[PDB]
Amino acid sequence: GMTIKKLEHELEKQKEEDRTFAAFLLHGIKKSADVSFDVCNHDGECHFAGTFAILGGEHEMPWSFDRLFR
Amino acid sequence: TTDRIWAIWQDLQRFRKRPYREANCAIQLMHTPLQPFDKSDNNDEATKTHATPHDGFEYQNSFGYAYDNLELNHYSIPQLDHMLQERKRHDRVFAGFLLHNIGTSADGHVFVCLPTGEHTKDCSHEAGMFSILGGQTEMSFVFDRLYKLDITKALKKNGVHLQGDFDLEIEITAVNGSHLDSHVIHSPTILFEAGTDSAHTDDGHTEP
Amino acid sequence: SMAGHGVRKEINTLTTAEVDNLKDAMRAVMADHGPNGYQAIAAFHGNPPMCPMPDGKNYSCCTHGMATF
Ligand code: CUO
Repeated sequence: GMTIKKLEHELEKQKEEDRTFAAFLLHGIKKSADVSFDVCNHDGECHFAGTFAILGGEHEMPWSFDRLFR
Repeated sequence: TTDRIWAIWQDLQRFRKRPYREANCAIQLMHTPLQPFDKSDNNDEATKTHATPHDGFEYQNSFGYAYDNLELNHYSIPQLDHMLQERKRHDRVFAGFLLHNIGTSADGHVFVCLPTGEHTKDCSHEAGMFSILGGQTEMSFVFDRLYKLDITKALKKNGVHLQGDFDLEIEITAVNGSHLDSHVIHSPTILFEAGTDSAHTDDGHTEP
Repeated sequence: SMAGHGVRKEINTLTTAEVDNLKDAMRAVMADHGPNGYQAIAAFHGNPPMCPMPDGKNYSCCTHGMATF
C-alpha cells in the first residue's frame, strides 16, 4: 500500500535493528535449481533458514556475481 | 515569440473548430480602443486602425506578418492537440491564485506543507513559482479569474492525495529582495479537476 | 494519432474491455509469422538461441547473473 515516501520510512526502520546474514557466492551452475538451507545448532537441531532459486539452462552465457547474495 | 504562441493557440482553436478570431469574453474591453495606438503620437496608421483589440486577432493581412512555422516544441498543431489530450487523461489538482498584482514586480514561491514528518516528506517547498511584472506606474488591475498551477506532480510525489489535509505556504519576494506581507494576499484555493469519468461514492448511493 | 505513453497497470484490476483487447491483440501477435511475431520475440529469451558469439557458438541471449539483467 505504501507510497514512495512511506516505503523509504519503512525501510529505514528495518535498518534500526541488527541483523545477521548468510552470504552466497553464485556462479553458473549450468541449470536451474532450487536451494534450501537450514541453520542448525551443535545439538543438531535445525530450522529452515531460507530458499532462493537459480534460473538457468544449457547454452546459458556464463556468469558469476561480483558480490555475495545476502 | 509570445505573439507567435498566441497565434499558435489561435490556429489550434480552429483545429478544435472553435472560432479562430472570436472572443466571447471581456467583450467590453475588446471594443475599447488601445492607446496610445489610438493617438496621433502614433504615426503608424495601421496600428491606429488596429487599435480595437477585436481587429487584432487576425494578424494575417491585417498586420501582414507571418511566422515561419506555428509549432510548439517542434510539435505539429495536430500533434499538440493529441499531446494535450494525454495530459487530460490523469486527474489533476491545481492551486489557484487570485492575483491582485499591485506594486513592483515580485516573484512568488509556494509549496504545500504536510502536517506530519516521520515517513512523509517535509515541506517540499517547491510547488512551483510564478512571477508578476509590475511597476508603480502600472494601472491597478485584478484578474477576473484565478491563475491555476498544476500541483499534481508534487502532491503525488509527497504521496498526498487530493483529500489529504495540507496547507499551502506562499512567500512573495520583490525583485529588490524585500519580503512582502503575505497577509494581505488572499490564500490560494485548491481545485481538483477530473475528466468526465468521475468517481462514485462509498457512502450513499447515486443510482436509484 | 495512436501515441502517448502506454499504461501498465495491475492485473487484479482487470477491466473487461482492457482484457478483451489484450487477449485479442495477443492472439493476433501469436498468429503473426513476422519478425515482430510471438515466436520471434520469444526466441530472444533463449530457444531457439538468437545470439552469436564470435566463435559461432550459439547461446541464449538473455542476460542473467549480470548487472545488465
Ligand atoms: O528469465 Cu531470463 O529472466 Cu525472467
